[PDB]
Amino acid sequence: VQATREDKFSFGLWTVGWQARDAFGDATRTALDPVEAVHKLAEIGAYGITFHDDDLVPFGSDAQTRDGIIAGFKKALDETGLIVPMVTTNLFTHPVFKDGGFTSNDRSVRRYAIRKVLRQMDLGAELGAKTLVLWGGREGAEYDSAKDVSAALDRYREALNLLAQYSEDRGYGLRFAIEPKPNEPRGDILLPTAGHAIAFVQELERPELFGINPETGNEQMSNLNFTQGIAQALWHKKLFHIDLNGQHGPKFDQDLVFGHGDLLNAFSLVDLLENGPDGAPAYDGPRHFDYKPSRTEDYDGVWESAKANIRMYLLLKERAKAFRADPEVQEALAASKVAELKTPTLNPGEGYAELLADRSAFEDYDADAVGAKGFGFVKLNQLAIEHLLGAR
Amino acid sequence: VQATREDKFSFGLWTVGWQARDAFGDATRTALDPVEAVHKLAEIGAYGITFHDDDLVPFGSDAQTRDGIIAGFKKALDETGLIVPMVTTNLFTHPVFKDGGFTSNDRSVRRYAIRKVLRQMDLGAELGAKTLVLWGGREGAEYDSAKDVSAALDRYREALNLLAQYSEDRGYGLRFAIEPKPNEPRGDILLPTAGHAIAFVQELERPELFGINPETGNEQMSNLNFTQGIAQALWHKKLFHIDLNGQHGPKFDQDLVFGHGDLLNAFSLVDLLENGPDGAPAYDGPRHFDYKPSRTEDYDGVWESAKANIRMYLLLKERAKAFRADPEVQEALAASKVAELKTPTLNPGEGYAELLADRSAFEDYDADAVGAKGFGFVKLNQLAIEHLLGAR
Amino acid sequence: VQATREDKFSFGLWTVGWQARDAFGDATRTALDPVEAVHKLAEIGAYGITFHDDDLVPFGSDAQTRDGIIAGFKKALDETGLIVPMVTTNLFTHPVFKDGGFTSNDRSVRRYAIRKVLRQMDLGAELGAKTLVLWGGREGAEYDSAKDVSAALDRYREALNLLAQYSEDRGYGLRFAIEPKPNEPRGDILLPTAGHAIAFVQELERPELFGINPETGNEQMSNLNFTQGIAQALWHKKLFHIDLNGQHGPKFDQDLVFGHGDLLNAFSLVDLLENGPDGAPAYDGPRHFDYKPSRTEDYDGVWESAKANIRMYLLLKERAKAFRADPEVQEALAASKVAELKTPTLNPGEGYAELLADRSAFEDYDADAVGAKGFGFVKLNQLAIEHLLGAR
Amino acid sequence: VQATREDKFSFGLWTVGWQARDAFGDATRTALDPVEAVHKLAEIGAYGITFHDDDLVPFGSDAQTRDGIIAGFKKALDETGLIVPMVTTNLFTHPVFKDGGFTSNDRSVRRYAIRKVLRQMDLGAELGAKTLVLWGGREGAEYDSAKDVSAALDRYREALNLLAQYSEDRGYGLRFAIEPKPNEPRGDILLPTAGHAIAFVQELERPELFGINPETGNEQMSNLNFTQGIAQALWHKKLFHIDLNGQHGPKFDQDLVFGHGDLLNAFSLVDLLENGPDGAPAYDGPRHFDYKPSRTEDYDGVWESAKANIRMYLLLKERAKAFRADPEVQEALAASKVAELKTPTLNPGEGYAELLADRSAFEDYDADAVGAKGFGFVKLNQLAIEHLLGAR
Repeated sequence: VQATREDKFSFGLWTVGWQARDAFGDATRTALDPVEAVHKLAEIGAYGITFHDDDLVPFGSDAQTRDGIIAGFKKALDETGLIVPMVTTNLFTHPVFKDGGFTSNDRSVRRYAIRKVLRQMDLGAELGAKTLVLWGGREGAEYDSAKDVSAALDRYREALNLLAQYSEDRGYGLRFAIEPKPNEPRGDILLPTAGHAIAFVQELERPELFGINPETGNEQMSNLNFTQGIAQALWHKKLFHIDLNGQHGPKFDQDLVFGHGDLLNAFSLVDLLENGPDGAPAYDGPRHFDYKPSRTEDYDGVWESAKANIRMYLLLKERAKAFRADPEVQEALAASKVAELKTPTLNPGEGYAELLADRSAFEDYDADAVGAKGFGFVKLNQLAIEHLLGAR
Repeated sequence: VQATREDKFSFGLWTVGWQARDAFGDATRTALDPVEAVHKLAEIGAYGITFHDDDLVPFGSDAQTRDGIIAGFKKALDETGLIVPMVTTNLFTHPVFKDGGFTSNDRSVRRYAIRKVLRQMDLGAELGAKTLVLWGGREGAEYDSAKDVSAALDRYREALNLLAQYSEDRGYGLRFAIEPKPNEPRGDILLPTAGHAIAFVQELERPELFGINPETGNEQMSNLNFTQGIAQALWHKKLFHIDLNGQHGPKFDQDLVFGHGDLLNAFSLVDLLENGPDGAPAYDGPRHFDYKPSRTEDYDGVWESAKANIRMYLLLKERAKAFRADPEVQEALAASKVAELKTPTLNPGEGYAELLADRSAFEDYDADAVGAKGFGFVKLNQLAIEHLLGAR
Repeated sequence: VQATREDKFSFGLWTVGWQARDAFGDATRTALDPVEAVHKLAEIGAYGITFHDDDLVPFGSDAQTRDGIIAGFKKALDETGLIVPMVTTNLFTHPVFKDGGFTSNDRSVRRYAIRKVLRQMDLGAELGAKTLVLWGGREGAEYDSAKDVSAALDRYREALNLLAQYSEDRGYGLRFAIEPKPNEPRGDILLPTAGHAIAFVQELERPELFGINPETGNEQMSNLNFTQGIAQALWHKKLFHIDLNGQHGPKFDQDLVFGHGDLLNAFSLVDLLENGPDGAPAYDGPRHFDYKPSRTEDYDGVWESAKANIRMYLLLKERAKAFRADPEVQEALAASKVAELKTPTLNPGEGYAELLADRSAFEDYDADAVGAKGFGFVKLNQLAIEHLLGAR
Repeated sequence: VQATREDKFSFGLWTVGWQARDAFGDATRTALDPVEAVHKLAEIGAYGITFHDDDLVPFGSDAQTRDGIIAGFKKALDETGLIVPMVTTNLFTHPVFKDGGFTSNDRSVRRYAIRKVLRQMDLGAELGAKTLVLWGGREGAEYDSAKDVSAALDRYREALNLLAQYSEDRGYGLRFAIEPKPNEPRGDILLPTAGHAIAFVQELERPELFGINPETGNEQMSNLNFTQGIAQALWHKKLFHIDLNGQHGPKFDQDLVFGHGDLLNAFSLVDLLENGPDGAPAYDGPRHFDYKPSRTEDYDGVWESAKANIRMYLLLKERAKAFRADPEVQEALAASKVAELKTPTLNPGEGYAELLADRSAFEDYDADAVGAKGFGFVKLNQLAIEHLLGAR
């Protein structure tokens, strides 16, 4: 197939730009020029590009240089037609953030982190970004006695309340997406799962401005079901953005191409995002790839890997649709009673009083006869997989 | 040390009563009489007992049978002075619940599940229970296409709203605690972590009546930090109850005695619960042990294991107290700046305008100098362990 | 694609016959009759059936009874043309085995464990079985001080040496396949991975007679690469049998249909076993499915799930073949230097003296230049996945 | 407690010397001078130091520089009395090793990797090192089709056989210790566990010169029982060296201080190594710490953490000793029949025929009566923890 701008494939500058310096070895690739990145991505089908402040403008650049870079960057976007759907801030690389940005034990670091983000909010607003992604990679601890979690949640809230205030007053119209991750680089990161992140956002001052940006690999690092967590996020209406990549369970963060880790879960995820209610997708934001071309690769492997993300999503999309359109699948869904879950448990107007009065729901209920009937889930799963293998 | 009623140690009838039939073998113990369990627990210092409907009254008992069991039960409670602080319903054993209780794809099962629960609420209210724990062990899936999560969450919510209604109408004054679990017995369970359950609870009709009942091993099954998720539950004010046990990371549910799994996390958990703000505990509900005496033990090992739970908690509490009263630990805490997180990041009355104006927060911030200061976290962790080891 | 006797699909009596009684619920299916199972399996294309002693002949059947069952069984075999490639012994269900069979702390259980196996050996011999699978599910511990590992290995060895002695004296011609598992039912099981089992076997008296029976799911419970461990087993020539099934990382043992868990690894595994050395398979034994039909299924679901196992294998085989025959794959394999690994590092007749004299292997070696060339591994991976999805 | 040279505590130069540049941030500490490291370690009680070739001599130093550095290092050891018990080679940092050293698909890289190691073997021999540790960190893959595991194992073997040939011919008398790791930095590493490494070594030409160097966190990254694994290594007599550190289950490689991760396992481990047969340790080599001072620390934090390792080991030893010495433990050990596993299952000269003729081992055996006696394991376990906690 071919990607269109309507597919909304976006990529971070730090993805195809990863030089491949890992925890145990030096970079295997030279630095990628941002203008070139814009051009290359435009060519493979991306509709947008994203970046951390520090990906674009080197940490500690004078005003002149910074200005210079931005203006060149704006031209490339101009020329190519790419947009900046989201921007983010680096609060994890510099040594000053070793104990965190917003929740550093050190108060002067917290104040500096806020300043660094306000500044990226301005650049973001100016480039037309709609979302501010917040990844607290250094928020957490290696040792339990070293971090007061309650105080850290207070300080986290205190910094987000301010960012919302500022954006609303400046009229930027940004939405904020918190990105949860269980560990790496901290032994334990605060807001470890999509769940913890949604519960937190609900405690903010203007909760309607906050949602989450879950990443496939992050939830899998804890062995959780990504598709199911995204279905919960959509139920809550907090799916503000999504980071797509691959991972092979609980181990270091692999950042593989989307669908190169848990293939069965990548299939069910594409199905959930696209075969939404009223035919239409359940999710309309950017399909953003936050992955890394393997360290064994050169620049050709880099563009190859960029294209693989797109091809994986589109091949899966194609099979998810065929799946839903199959009459045999339709028959299996019916036998499994998948849609019966959508009909309320109670008849319209029934409350506990009427339920209590229904002998058929308890006193005369034959739990044994009901318990003997199978749901046909295995057959239903086998049909999904045969669709994924292109065997039907 | 010795447990007092003020310690509020409680046990489920199903813990000391587990006959040890596992997934690969037959029971190794004969059944425990509930009256005998009441007497034995009182004797080791428990203040309360809890139970699933089916633990006390065999599934399908006629009303005469059920009434007799209940009356002998109440007499035992009376005579020993033990109370019933929480009650729960078995929605996982019978074959009828193979696809869940409240979220089974089968509508009639959903209606029966609610009636089973209503009946237990009446019995709980008559025994004086203040909490109803809800463990949706069968709510979930083994295959992604078998379960519509969104419909499932709608059905879950629909059942819970009715229960709150009935309780409030009957004046039962119950609080509801959802217990999260990532998997086992379903491949993937809905509301997998304390975070997911808290975010869900926030969407109910009367959220104030709902909180969570997190279990030590449950979060460890996902390799998450239990103390840190409890800290967040406390921040939201949703810690309605707690299940204490041991686990060795991601593997089947072990249900070891509390402290026999991740000792260091057990230590920091006891510190958090008891050394709360204002001298006083941060949590005041029951300290409930939801564990299982190992399959290798006989009834002597069963009572030894019940006593081990209480001993473990009291020993850790003693060491947590000494930890905080150490002037050396206090000095390490000050050097690591733990308490400085409790100080707002913004000055009183400062807003973004004033922050933007503070050049010390950015323009004149020496990131590099701050970045080089150590936090002394290792040293702090070392003192903590020396206290646990009784080396200090 | 249809199954042939040449495909060698075998199933354990206990897979399709699993009543779905789990750690938290009652059985949802009635007992399956063995003659019936033989007939049904013959029908779906299985070439063979396997069983634990206790799956066929109920624990404690008198000789008359036992004798009667075997005769019926043999007749069913006869009629369908099904063979018994392997037999095993249940050393895990009965309470006497709660601390192990061969390595129980109790000397009398150890003695009984050996007698139980000798007896099963005679029956296997009688039915023509070639392999004796030994799954030490109860060998291990929940607490480190409870089991002397060293002594346990001595006793595991002592027992196996005796079995081989007996087999050899009697002329049975059996091969012994140890089955590794990291945990469940025990907190930790002795010989936890394929590696630990191979290393152990190398220490017995007649090692040539011993190998392993690795199970997909068991390696995945530790997050290990199953394909990669099978490659190493093949390298040692110790792959005596294989148990195929599915799993979703580290959590309780799921026993899904082969390919329903880690699909990508299921693909690379079939490629490994079938696209062997000549053109021929690298593995010639039974393709044994050790799975469980999900608890939500009735007998229709059971037969569906049996068929699904065969279907997944044949579908993956078909795509593995196509992958290797693609000229584009050939090209990608050439660019990745896969085959270059098969060429010895040293030239024929070269030793350390010659290597040390080669200035080009070090002194004049341009590591920087070599380190800049890509291996093109992502692209190769992408072609593999496209073959899997029937996209090529 | 005080460390003595008889304690044999060693530290890698790369441990205390780790500049804290992780996968997400820049170094937070300046470079440590080898000579200074030697003086500091000597001072905290270490008896020896280890290093990777590239830790002491910057990759690419001329012989003049190289020589100068060796000379000074040699002086420092001289003055302090420290020895170099082990040396290793860096076959993972430089980009040339992106696909491995010994198993790179590129033949030239393989030749180069051997030369790099021969050279390090020379320096090791000159400094009196007895063990060459081989950590194949880059041997493995991210994708299944990229690496022929069989070919890889052949090439790993080819390289190792040459190394033993050389050492034996030069009369260096070195022992080779393969260090297993499941993942990080490759998606999956060859020889993922202590078990796989032991099985592989048994296939070399001179197997008696080869053993393993297992690392605490490496086995815990797969959620394996480190103590049980060491016990097996000891049974095989392949425990040639050991790397001690801490980890919190399956997540990135943390490298915490020894005992700061799974504390209960750290305890059973010291008990295993120290309370060997007849009072004497079961292990005689270096007690080597391969850990990292947390990124949040400064040089103060660094020295602290170095001492914490010694401290932890000595506190644990002390409690392990007391545990075993407690007549109450002694009594619980007896009741749990731990030592009964040491008695052969078979009587002296007893074979299959005498066992088959013994009615008490089967025919007349009361499995039900034996199946009901408890092992008293929870109680023994609770006694161990109370010793650890200093409460006994």
